[PDB]
Amino acid sequence: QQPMIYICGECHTENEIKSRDPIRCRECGYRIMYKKRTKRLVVFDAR
Amino acid sequence: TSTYGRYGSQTPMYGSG
Amino acid sequence: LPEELNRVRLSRHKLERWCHMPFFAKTVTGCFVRIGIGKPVYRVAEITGVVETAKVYQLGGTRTNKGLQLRHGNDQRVFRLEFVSNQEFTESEFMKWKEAMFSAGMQLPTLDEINKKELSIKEALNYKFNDQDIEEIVK
Amino acid sequence: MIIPVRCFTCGKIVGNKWEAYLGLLQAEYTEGDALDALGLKRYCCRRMLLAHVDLIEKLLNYAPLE
Ligand SMILES: [Zn+2]
Ligand SMILES: [Zn+2]
Repeated sequence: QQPMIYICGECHTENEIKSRDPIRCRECGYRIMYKKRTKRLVVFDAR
Repeated sequence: TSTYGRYGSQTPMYGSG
Repeated sequence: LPEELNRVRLSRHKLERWCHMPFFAKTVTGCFVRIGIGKPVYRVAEITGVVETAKVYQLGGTRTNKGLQLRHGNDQRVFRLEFVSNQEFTESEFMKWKEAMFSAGMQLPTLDEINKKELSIKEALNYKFNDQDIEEIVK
Repeated sequence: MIIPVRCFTCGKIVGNKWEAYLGLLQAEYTEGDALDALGLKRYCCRRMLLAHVDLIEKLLNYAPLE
């Protein structure tokens, strides 16, 4: 049950955007938004 | 993600105000 | 039964996702809420309609000033969406609500009514925002 | 962009001295005096406090939220 959460452009407010939907923020209303960091095991070697 | 209550977040009353 | 009555109970976490969605007076009108009166006693009330209060208050992250015209048998007054509790209808509160309904003369809603009304919230939750409602929401 | 942790050539820790270097330069001391006041003898470790550019500030100006 993952609705593909996004982060707004300028508001930096979380938004739930699903397929076949416009790409806009829940408030104000912009057209730019980025994704959130994956939940995978991001493990680096301090080399 | 329907209702992540886990109780709650201290619900205020009517007469308390 | 109280368990079957809690299916349509609109908790405080679900109401945060329909603060500006149209058709608010259609899907919400019919469900019951455990409004907190205030000490730990609660009273279930019927949702007659929707009102708008002149006081603006913040509820966690979001903030809404809309009211909720409720009624518990006969005693009616304006309430707010911030006093609603997330607890389920207890046996004592269930019996109190049943007694209040019986005293007020309002016929208890039939089981099929709740069965067909609980699907309204479910179908509204997965509603695709393809129409021109985002503009009104942001406004 | 940010002060390194160790001197590339020597290896001595220099990361824990940028703030002290700025403070000494602000109070009254000059560069040629502050460097040996901090304890930097070799000239290889002295470039880290003279050549380093502090660009992390400009980066922090673009705060994501608020
Ligand atoms: Zn927007
Ligand atoms: Zn060196």
